[PDB]
Amino acid sequence: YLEQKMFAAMVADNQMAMVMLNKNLKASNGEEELAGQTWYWKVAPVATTQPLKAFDVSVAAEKQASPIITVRSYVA
Amino acid sequence: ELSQERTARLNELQRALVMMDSDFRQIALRQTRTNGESKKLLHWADYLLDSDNKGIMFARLGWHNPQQQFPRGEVTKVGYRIKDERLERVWWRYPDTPAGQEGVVTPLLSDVEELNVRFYDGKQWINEWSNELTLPAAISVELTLKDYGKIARTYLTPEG
Amino acid sequence: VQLQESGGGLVQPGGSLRLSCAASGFAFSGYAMSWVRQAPGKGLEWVSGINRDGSTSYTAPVKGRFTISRDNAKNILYLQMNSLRPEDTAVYYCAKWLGGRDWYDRGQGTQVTVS
Ligand SMILES: [Cl-]
Repeated sequence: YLEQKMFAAMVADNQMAMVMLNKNLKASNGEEELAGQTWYWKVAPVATTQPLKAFDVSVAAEKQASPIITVRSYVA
Repeated sequence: ELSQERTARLNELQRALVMMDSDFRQIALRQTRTNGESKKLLHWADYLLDSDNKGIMFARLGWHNPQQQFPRGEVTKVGYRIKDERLERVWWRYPDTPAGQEGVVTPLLSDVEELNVRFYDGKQWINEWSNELTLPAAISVELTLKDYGKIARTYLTPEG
Repeated sequence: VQLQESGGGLVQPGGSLRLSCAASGFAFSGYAMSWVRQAPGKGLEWVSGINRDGSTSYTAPVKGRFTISRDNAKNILYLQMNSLRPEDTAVYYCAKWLGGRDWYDRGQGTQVTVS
């Protein structure tokens, strides 16, 4: 079963890197083809308790389903 | 029984990916030479390093060298290719000389058909990298496995 | 062993000699192959190389004098050495080729001598 765990983590890492390429940091969502399967991801800004930035990258195996991994990342 | 094989397959993929992480995350800002018949930061072309398809080669910055001991980090040349449907890492330990040197070819991942790499300039993913002066903002290494198909991994480059 | 060399020995200066390399245990025809030598008092040095398609490459001090070739039927790499000088006296190794002047999976080698 841990195929899903590994591949979802890989997609999460890829999207975390893509949001790091940019500042506006809006709540986006999309799809990524990996390991012969479709993965549905969402990046969601997380307000912090201080000035000078956070976001959650989550990935799911199905379209409207609950994510199998969610990772928080800090920037700025 | 087959499940042990597939569990091992995922471990094999992780060994490969973590090896790629240690190179592509530690890309050195140094131009390397292809001593055949020129000089770039990132080398990327068909049949490079005698690959069956695409081949990549670049400079790497190593810090935790077990053999040698320079605190500031040793710069060495590294590369990737496909040979006999295996992803193979090629490593050059010593500097470039008209004598030549013994390359260290290490197979990382079995049953890999194709190697493909795309470069992110800052706004868009492109197929080549002609800029020899500066690195691309991001690099996406895509491996086409016989069993799992296309798997891709993105790497952010340090700037300089 | 994957690469075993044959046809070494002593020859009078100006003589000819044909080194051979028995390939085994891998898809020889799809590999770029090379010859590498170690003269006494020097490190290992790249001599010549042949691509999978047939294209060849030579070092200046042996060009138009040595000739690299391959037989994909029997999986054998050859090195026709002509006009052999004393400076060529070295241990000649057969190896897989990375392009440029870099090699890997080096064979055991054969001694070629002249003075
Ligand atoms: Cl390291």
